[PDB]
Amino acid sequence: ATRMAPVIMVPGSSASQNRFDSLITELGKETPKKHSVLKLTVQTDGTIKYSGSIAANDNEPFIVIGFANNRDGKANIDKQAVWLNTAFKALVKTYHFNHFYALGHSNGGLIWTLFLERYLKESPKVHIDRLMTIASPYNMESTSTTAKTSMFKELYRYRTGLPESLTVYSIAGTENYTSDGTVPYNSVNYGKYIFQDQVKHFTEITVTGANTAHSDLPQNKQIVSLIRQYLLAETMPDKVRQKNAQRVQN
Ligand code: NA
Ligand code: NA
Repeated sequence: ATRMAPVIMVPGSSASQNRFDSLITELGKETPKKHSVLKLTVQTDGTIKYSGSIAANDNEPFIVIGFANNRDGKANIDKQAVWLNTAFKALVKTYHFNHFYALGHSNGGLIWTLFLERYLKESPKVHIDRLMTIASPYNMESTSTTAKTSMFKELYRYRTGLPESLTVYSIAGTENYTSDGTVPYNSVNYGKYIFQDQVKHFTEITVTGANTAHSDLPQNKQIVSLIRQYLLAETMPDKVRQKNAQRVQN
């Protein structure tokens, strides 16, 4: 197992961009370690623009991968999963890491999922250890508990491609309306049909307000606290750990 293990982060559509950027800034400030930040933007023809960089001795760089076409809907998500694989392959051709962690915000969680089910096997020496998704709409904009969107049909159909040794955290709020931008709780909850019994551990966590596009301070602090505790596996103060533990729903 290599010394570098990057945390690769994939955001959602532009409505949820402010929250994403706020999360990264705050995650950098709250983590005692300096994590270097490299940003890739995949263009609509598949070429890549780069911003920032990885320090040569940083064991845990943050790599943001987003897309010029970051719009909603299955047609776009199917392309973003190909673009993610394009960027991922460019990264494994530059840097030697054989383990990584993934953060997917909003549609980013669906993009990551589809990539993991279908495309990660193309870099067979590189393994994912942990995935956290934040308010990812596994059943798109549906408020149904029984109807399956085309999006969810594709994620469920390929769920057996997921890596069996993966640990997955899915953060959801309790908001069950669509007014923009927000995803319904009933759609985020379809995550468990994809993950349970396909991966080593699946953990649902509630953060109130996490389903809304427009963030606020108190919700971002909780989210950064969880990313640190569960995605980064950082040792946390005892009362913080215990309180985050009580946010787990299963
Ligand atoms: Na830091
Ligand atoms: Na394409």
